[PDB]
Amino acid sequence: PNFSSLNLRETNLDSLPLVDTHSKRTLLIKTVETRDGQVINETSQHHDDLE
Amino acid sequence: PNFSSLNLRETNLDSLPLVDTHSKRTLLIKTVETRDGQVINETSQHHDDLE
Amino acid sequence: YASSPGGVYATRSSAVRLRSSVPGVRLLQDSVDFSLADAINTEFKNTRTNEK
Amino acid sequence: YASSPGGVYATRSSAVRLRSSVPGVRLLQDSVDFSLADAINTEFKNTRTNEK
Amino acid sequence: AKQESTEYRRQVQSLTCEVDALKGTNESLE
Amino acid sequence: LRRQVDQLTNDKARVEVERDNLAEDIMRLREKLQEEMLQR
Amino acid sequence: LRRQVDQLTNDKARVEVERDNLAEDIMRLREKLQEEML
Amino acid sequence: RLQDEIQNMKEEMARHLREYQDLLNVKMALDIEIATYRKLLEGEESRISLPL
Amino acid sequence: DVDNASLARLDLERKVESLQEEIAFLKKLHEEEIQELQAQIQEQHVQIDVD
Amino acid sequence: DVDNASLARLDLERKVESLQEEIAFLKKLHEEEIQELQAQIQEQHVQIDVD
Repeated sequence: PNFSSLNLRETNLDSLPLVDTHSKRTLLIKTVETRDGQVINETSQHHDDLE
Repeated sequence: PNFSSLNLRETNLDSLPLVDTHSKRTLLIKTVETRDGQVINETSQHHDDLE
Repeated sequence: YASSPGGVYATRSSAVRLRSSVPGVRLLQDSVDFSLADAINTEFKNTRTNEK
Repeated sequence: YASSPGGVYATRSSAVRLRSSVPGVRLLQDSVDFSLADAINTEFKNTRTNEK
Repeated sequence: AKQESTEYRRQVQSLTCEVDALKGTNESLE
Repeated sequence: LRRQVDQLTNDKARVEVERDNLAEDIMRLREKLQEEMLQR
Repeated sequence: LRRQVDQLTNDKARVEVERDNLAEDIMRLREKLQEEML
Repeated sequence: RLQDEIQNMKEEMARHLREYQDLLNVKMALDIEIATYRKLLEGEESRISLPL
Repeated sequence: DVDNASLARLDLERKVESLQEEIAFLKKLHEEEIQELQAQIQEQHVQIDVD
Repeated sequence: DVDNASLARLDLERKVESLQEEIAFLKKLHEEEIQELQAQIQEQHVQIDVD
């Protein structure tokens, strides 16, 4: 009876790294470059950071 | 084997790629209403809609 | 005589699922424990170890 | 001895033709018949049958 | 290979409009 | 659940960077049209 | 997984088709502002 | 890309057709092995005056 | 469709995390399935055969 | 980067899609490996009267 080899596993306690809370920090730097008031560029830098 | 004991659970595997559930999804609708090349209105409507 | 109905109706419903164009359905994927199944796998090891 | 309690089978549902895009973040299912495990639930019990 | 064939399609479409505009500038000088 | 939360994350922050470039186009065609309107 | 594989198979084919159509549909809206300023 | 997803679902349907017929071959194996253990058992009825 | 697709790149970091613990539950399932095959081999044979 | 970011999504998703059809294929083939075990249990029918 050397059981705990089963042990009906241990498909595990699963503190695994499957996280996004770990938050998905959507730093949306919407750089609206206007000239005179007209939009010339919108450099929308989505830094899509997973903390 | 005496088959068991069991750890099958999602200790940080749940806490999934779920962000809240919400990507901190800061939808900044910066409506730059320009006329004749000049800004006439700059309505920066934030939504923080869940994702 | 045990005429007893061991089969209970596991009641399903599916009323007609309208235009779910509302996007607000967050994802969650939370499963499975079920540590009672690994306790039952350990009770099958224990019941074999008693049978031994 | 009656099959399909309550008369049940998977009757066709078909709704309004909602064209949602769905980006399809899969739960993969490593239990697409993990079945080797349920033949093994029968062998976690054939192991009990031989010992008995 | 389909994604590369889609990026070179954007380079094609951008460079077509750029040289069509330089040709349209030479016809405007003409 | 992951695919549903992910599709809501994508549709959210899509509109965040869509909007800010679409506010720049709608200014870039206006700068032209407003300076032409002053002369006109 | 295949739901998101079918998502690019819309996305890619759509951005390629919308590029080569709106090139003429918006170029033929700048050509008419050139008519108004010449 | 929908013929990939659909013909992969028709592969796994076509696999489940052969695997359900493998489960019928496990049944039909037990039907003939019960029958041919009966072809042992006329000789085991002979073997102690015994299992008919 | 790129802001969607680049948030979708961060979805695979979460889905590959989730599927790596699914493949860990499927590996634990193979280890339980091998213990069950050894139980089934002992369970089908201790009655002493045909007699 | 619509094409690149959604193709970086797909080149991983097609690998997991193919590997999950290959796991289904390996498991509808492992049905035949358990059928060679069930064939051993079917052949054990076989032997003589004990004591």
